[PDB]
Amino acid sequence: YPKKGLSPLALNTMDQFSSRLIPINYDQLKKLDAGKQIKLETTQVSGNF
Amino acid sequence: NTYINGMYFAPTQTNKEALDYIQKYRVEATLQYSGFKDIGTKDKEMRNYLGDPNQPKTNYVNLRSYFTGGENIMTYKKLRIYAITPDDRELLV
Amino acid sequence: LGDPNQPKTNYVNLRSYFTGGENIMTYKKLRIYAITPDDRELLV
Repeated sequence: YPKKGLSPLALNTMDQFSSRLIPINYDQLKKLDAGKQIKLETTQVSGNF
Repeated sequence: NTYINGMYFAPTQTNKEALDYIQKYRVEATLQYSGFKDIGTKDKEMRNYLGDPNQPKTNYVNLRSYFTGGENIMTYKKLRIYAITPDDRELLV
Repeated sequence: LGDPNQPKTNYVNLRSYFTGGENIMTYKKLRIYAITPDDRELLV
């Protein structure tokens, strides 16, 4: 999801009703500025059948 | 006397990706009292080259924010690299 | 020309290129990149 020929999906929000973009304070910004990279993990997935 | 504050290091050329590859530099320089002490390692900083507001961002070595008490002078110094596994050397005088 | 009542035109910000110094009143060339090919506009 999506299919093979389309661009990926974008996530930037954290509410239930999407406002309030995700923040980062000053030390994490300066660590991100110095060439580091963050890692993304998954934990669980809920769905239907 | 002229003391050095920092090193606006490796200006943006037409062919450089290696400045996006390093994260740490390691300094050895001569302070004003008890010269040629070993200093520690830090992370690099990104600033505008020569302070121009219309100019790209290069590396920078903020030499004031290290384990010193005093200044630096125009004498013997070495500037080494932390590539991601090994060590390497880049600047000498 | 910096007029606040004048339409918006092109601009070539020559300070934000791969220089260290200045430019002078001598030989120069200034070229388009059209969408596929190359092309030339200005010469002194």
